[PDB]
Amino acid sequence: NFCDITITPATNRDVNVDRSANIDLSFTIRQPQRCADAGMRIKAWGEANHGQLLIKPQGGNKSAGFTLASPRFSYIPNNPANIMNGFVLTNPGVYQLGMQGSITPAIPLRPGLYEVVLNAELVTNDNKQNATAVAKTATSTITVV
Repeated sequence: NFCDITITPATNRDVNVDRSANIDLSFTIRQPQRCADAGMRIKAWGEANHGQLLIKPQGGNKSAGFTLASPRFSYIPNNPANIMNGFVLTNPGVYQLGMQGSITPAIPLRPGLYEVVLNAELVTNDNKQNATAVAKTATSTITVV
């Protein structure tokens, strides 16, 4: 009932973009309100060098992908935590990870379609090691021309 999980609409682009300019794309991972309040931590991760969020060519490697300029992380202010266990997590009482990146002029556009994936999971209730419960997935193709 009181659990919300979502990787938000800033996923995917329109038809095509040939601009080398700031195209800010704000992605989000939401976790169960009641489970967070139950003493459980939120899990969210992406594809960056630190597994946070990354835009990389479809069929390509994340190490060849393009960095999100300056990724920012927003959340529900209350009980935070350190980025460990292979992902970003807060303390119980919080269920939010807003990962907003920007495909910037820092990369000259020309490669084919990009893929952006965000993953979600609830830990601590199930197990608190690294990966154990329901991992959600959302991948979006960004058309760069």
